[PDB]
Amino acid sequence: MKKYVCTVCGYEYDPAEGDPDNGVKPGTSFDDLPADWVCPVCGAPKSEFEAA
Ligand SMILES: [Zn+2]
Repeated sequence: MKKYVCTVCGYEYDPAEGDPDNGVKPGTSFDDLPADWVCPVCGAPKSEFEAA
């Protein structure tokens, strides 16, 4: 149950509701997220996502 925020745009990701805008299920945590995931804002790796 950890949230993160992009360090490029400044958008926060809510794994609680998932990202259906991309096709991600509402039951997928950040650790569950895919390895080919990218910010829904720009499209950067988790390497750009830190802990809120
Ligand atoms: Zn971003």
